[PDB]
Amino acid sequence: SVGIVYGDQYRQLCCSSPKFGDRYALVMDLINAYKLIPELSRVPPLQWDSPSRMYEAVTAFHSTEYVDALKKLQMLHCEEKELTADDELLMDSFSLNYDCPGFPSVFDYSLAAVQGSLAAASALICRHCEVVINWGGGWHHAKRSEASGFCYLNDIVLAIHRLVSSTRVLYVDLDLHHGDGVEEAFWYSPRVVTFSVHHASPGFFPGTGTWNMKLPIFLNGAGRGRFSAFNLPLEEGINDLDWSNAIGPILDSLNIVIQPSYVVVQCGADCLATDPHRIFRLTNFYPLSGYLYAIKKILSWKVPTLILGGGGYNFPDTARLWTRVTALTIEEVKGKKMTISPEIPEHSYFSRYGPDFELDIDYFPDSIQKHHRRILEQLRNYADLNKLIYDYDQVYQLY
Ligand SMILES: O=C(NO)c1ccc(Cl)c(NC(=O)c2cccc3ccsc23)c1
Ligand SMILES: [K+]
Ligand SMILES: [K+]
Ligand SMILES: [Zn+2]
Repeated sequence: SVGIVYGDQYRQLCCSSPKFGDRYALVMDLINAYKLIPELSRVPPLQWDSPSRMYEAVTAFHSTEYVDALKKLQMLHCEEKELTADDELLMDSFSLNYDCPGFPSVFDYSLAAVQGSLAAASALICRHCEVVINWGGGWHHAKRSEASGFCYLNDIVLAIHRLVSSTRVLYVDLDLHHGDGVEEAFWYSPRVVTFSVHHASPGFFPGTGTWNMKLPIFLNGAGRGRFSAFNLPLEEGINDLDWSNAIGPILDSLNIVIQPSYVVVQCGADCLATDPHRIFRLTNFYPLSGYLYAIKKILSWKVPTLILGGGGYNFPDTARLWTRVTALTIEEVKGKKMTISPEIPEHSYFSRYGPDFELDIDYFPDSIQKHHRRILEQLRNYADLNKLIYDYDQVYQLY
């Protein structure tokens, strides 16, 4: 089946942050408004038998001191008094500040995404689901002891750790931003191949995933993980077709050579032409959306796959995209036509889809060849180092 992570408390917690507001509610309520819920298997978020068991799960990646600090941040933001200077310094030492502020539910909110994506991994492992979706997860910037980019706990790393320890995993990051936290976690691990496509330019967050600044070279992993971290930085303005042609052959070659046991896809929606970032020009169009082209290709591999959320700051349009991603997954996996009306159905958040109330977003539409050459050589090097065999010319022909 196709699983999807939701529940009543989970929804309250995913909607409890200042930055992402009620986005999760719009997403799940649009999927429900389109009558997709009866097609899907609800995956309940994971819950633990003790604080010690929760800490054991979370500190598989994060340091205990960082988890302790994130929990203290929540407790302090649940009292009226201001923080002491010592507590400000403590939070500064974990970057729990500026773009990663505290709020009264910051730990419960961050932990919830971990609970969802770990439960999603488990459903794939025990083969209850062939694909699982978690639109409350995808927080790819969080590091072992550092919050970053409004990501406080890295649910993706923790899910991938569960999958690999249950084996090779292919991680695909479609967000506008470089998936640096996941890349870094698995920098020395050849069994987790990471691939991020993103915008990169001077001063643009987080700054990695591109030529490294001697002449600038492309770092790609280290130790036994050399060649195992892949990146495709793109300049602004790219449309559906060109983004699709940019990553299509890379994805297909990665599946052919890696032969992964699991695929984890981060599907951050901030590449949409209508996102307030206004960098890329992707759509949710479905006759083609770069997102739907990528997800359809990945699902055609028939590999157990985790689909996560991530960025996306135009909430109605992020719901518009992820609702189509969800319908496509049902169609590809179950083999069962999904007929979505081009008009937003009436439901609690119908008014947020003004003024036209259509499912299509309100948008009217050499450097990549060099990257493909570089990426082909890296995949060959990765295959060489890891004693994987594959038709070189059949792979080279994909590009
Ligand atoms: O998604 C991220 N990583 O995958 C990510 C990480 C850090 C930041 Cl700073 C942003 N974006 C904004 O904070 C933002 C920028 C431009 C306009 C607007 C409107 C609402 S938020 C926003 C994104
Ligand atoms: K990305
Ligand atoms: K890696
Ligand atoms: Zn992003």
